[PDB]
Amino acid sequence: MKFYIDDLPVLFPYPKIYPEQYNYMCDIKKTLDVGGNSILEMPSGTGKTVSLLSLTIAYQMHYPEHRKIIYCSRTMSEIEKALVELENLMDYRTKELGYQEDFRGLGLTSRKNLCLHPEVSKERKGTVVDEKCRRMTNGQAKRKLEEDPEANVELCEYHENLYNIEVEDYLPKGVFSFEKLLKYCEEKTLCPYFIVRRMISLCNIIIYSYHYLLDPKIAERVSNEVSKDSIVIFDEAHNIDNVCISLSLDLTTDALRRATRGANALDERISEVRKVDSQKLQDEYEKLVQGLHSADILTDQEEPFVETPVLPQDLLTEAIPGNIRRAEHFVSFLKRLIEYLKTRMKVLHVISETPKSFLQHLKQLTFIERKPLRFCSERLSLLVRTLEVTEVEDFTALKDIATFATLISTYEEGFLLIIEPYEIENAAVPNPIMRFTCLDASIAIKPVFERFSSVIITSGTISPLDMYPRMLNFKTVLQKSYAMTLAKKSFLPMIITKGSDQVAISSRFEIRNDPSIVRNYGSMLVEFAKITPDGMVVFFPSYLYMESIVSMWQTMGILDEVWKHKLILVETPDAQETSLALETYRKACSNGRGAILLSVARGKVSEGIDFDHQYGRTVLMIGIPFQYTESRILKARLEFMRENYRIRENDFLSFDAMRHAAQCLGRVLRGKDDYGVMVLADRRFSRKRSQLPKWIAQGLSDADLNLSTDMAISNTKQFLRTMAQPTDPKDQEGVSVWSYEDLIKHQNSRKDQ
Amino acid sequence: KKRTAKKNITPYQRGIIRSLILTLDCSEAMLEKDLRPNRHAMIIQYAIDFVHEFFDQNPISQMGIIIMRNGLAQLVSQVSGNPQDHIDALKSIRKQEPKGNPSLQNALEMARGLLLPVPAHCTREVLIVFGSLSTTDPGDIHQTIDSLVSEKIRVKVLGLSAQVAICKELCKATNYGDESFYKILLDETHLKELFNEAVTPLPVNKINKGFTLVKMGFPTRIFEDTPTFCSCHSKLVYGGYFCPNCHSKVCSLPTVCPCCDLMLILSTHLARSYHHLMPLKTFAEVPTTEKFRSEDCFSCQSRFPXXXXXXXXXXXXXSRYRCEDCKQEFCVDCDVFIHEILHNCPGCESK
Ligand code: SF4
Ligand SMILES: [Zn+2]
Ligand SMILES: [Zn+2]
Ligand SMILES: [Zn+2]
Repeated sequence: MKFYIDDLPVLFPYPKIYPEQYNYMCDIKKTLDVGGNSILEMPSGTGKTVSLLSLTIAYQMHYPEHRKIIYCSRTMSEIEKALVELENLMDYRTKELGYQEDFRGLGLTSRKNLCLHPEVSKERKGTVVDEKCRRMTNGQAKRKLEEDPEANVELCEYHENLYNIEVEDYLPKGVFSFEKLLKYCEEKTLCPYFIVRRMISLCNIIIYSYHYLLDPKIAERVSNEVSKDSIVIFDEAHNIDNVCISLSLDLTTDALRRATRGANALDERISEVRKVDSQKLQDEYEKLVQGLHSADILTDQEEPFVETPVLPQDLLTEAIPGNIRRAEHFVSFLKRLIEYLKTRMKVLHVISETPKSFLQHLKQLTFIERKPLRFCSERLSLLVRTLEVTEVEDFTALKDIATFATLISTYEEGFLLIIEPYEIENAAVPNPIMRFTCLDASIAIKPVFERFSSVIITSGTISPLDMYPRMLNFKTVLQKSYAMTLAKKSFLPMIITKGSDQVAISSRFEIRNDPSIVRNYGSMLVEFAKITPDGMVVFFPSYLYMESIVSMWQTMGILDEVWKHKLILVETPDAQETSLALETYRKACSNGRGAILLSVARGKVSEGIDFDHQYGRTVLMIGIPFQYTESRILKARLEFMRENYRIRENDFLSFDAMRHAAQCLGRVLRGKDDYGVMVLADRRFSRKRSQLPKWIAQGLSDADLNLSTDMAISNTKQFLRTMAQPTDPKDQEGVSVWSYEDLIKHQNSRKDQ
Repeated sequence: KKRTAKKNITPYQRGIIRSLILTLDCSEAMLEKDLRPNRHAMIIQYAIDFVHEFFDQNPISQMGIIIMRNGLAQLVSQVSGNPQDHIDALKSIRKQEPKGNPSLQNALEMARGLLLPVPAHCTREVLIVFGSLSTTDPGDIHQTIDSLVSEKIRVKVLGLSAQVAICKELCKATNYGDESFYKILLDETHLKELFNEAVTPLPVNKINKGFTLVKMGFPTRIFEDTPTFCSCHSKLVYGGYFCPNCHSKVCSLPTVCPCCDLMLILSTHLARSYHHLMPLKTFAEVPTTEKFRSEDCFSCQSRFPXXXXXXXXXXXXXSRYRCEDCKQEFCVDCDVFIHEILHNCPGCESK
């Protein structure tokens, strides 16, 4: 389609169109012009992305001013989800209106995904992937490649030939999704990790993890071309908060100890080289004694060893690290650091330290100064940069210290260090956690937020729209909750507060077996497992908590019976096994015989994956999720959060569980073709009807309150049967599917007011 | 006040010479009590009627039975022409009870071989009455489905109170994408016609091969009941038909030639179709005031068709569902009936 929003042709690629999408686009364009933040509840059961991209692409190509687009995603899954999406929209744009587009946009994800050279592609850990892909094309290693080309130099070899041809202009015109990108770059032998890294400078739409927009050590290279004032899209950013908490930092003393020797390994390295080649190190001192050395304290084409844990290369200063200008001075105080840390390591009990409170306390037990403390990282960065070491795993820990040092040098009074003497789960053992953490998400949010007023945020499960403006203090404009329009059932929600014995079922009671509930839960599950066709998942408040249920159920005769009907797949903590298991679960659902999956709402499964009709027909939320299984980490954070913002733990608590509860459910529907059954299994959900995302609660009927299993099973029994009918009125869909180019013309001409 | 199959649009082509293999799930799933003795009994019950109902409209179409127990494909009745043999094979099973899961994969493949022998013209076609909510497939399926298509095997299933994607896929794929065949009942009464609608042929928008001449002949009755003998059952058949070519006796039937291998029907079997060939546009209801035709049914002869001004009764329903092409009126039940039993539009017949 190609219609108007009172100013713009809308090159809509899907002939059929949904009224909300226009109701959607109508509002965002309004917000698009007059700058704002102004999040939007958008039920992703429709195509929200098309509704987004439709407005955006023209708005970029219709108005002349903003030639760039910023679309930030929760994960590569979202990336690849959107990547194909635009591409076809973009492809539809060439098909229907010739070619006047000259638009290219792509997304950076990592090295590990994008390291195309098979060597580290075999290797697992991204830091090691970072380490060797650095060592592939590293300022020393590329100098090892150029100045002293030797067998010690291995590389992707692409970044050379990429540099040979790529870095003058882009590959021709494609928005090359990984599907297109991974192949296309392989043929011409590219590790596109650098293709995008150079292409940072080009694309007019970008997509990457919020980290790449928020993680300052990766969200550092922000350029005006890539940023200056263009449009910002935060998709499925309901969980943005926890991402900002990025500035997380806990201290594995065991790794820390290895750092000590790594520090000594550094200590030996600097001493041994200062024996051998100290002049350039003195020249580096002369590269230091000049001042900040902005020439190579900041500009390093393939060199930079330590990232910028500080904000995107801003929160620093210029006065030299005084004495530490001498690395031997510098090396020494680093030992003061770790030992201080090592000294602080073995506190008998848990101790929480505010930075400033700790600040002079550092000077107390060892007279160190904060001004050098920030300088460590760059001072470290050049230090290792000068000495082309063979490994970083030791030095990862090292830079983390500097990273810690920088961080603790950096911020205050919104952040805090706490050391539990151990992990109390297996308490009375030595494993103290010198945890220093972020507390306010907004602080890390502020900078990018400070930049551009074309900031837009939307999840399928934002609820309520207040906490985020509350928590982040940020200045929205409009926050409209989108009632999904349905001329039909199209899905089913349910609430099981009590079982057949009307016994309230819960999880807040304990992580344990009140044998009534779980024995009741075996029934609940199994009867559902019987009734539905293939495709069904359940969620649990916590992994080991789930473990209890399974183990006891395994003991009981419950499991085998469901084993008769469906196939069972658990969730694992490791991603590998999971990742394998999932596709199978897909295969069983896709194949005939029924299956079933179990996982945890806080789990990675709930965060990235999606569930269509066959893949998902019924879901189950065993219990109401919670986290005070864990420690003051939240509470201590709550302190600042509660003491500043008029929020109680419950405020955070009751919403955030829901923030994760429905977070699962949004995956259940992909297209308005799909449908499903959405049950809730906890007594407290009854009190919780009033925190849902609007379209959910609208889809939620009253009579479904505190259902037992018996009353529940009937409705699904029908709903399944009913929905399975080719319920195709094909006439009332005019209102709900907006007769194409006509009713949107018609009804919105009638909706002209 | 109307729900009409608007246009009788094959419009020119439907699949007459059929070869339908009926397959029934026989599993403990069939032993659930949504239906009175079970689904299974009503199934076999509703299956029985089907056979005549089938053979009535299809006196020219072979048919056979399959049950699905213990995750096994288990033919019960060789595909053949007599109804009774088929018909009796049910009752036998009807008393016996199902055991073990349904293995759909077993089902089709047993059919796939089973439907091989039939000639090209014979519509190679299968119908499924699934009862379970899942399957137990010994081998692949997505590959197996395709093999069917390679054999041009249409399929159609009668879903139980649910929908399962694979069969939903199966029908869709096997009916060249264009799908309507995944019907799953919501009410038992629906199942009644669900069989009945399966009776008729089934093209929609077809691809056209070389539909050839069908050789066949016609036999003739005999007289001497005493001279009994046979040539297909080798019994002493009191006296019956004779091949026009093989010129041998045969037990009375529309059977094939057990002597020189050709199809031998009378003609009525052909005639039995043609209403399937060119059916009739529905008789249309009349305006609440404009009819003004005779105060007596045309087809039938019922004085009413209105109410002669009865406030909210005469204006309630112009009981004058009437034909277009002949433009002559017709009674209520008549149009209900002339569209039902004998088609042969009387008004359109006589002009
Ligand atoms: S050079 Fe390119 S392909 Fe090789 S490891 Fe580095 S990013 Fe990956
Ligand atoms: Zn005989
Ligand atoms: Zn003969
Ligand atoms: Zn007529």
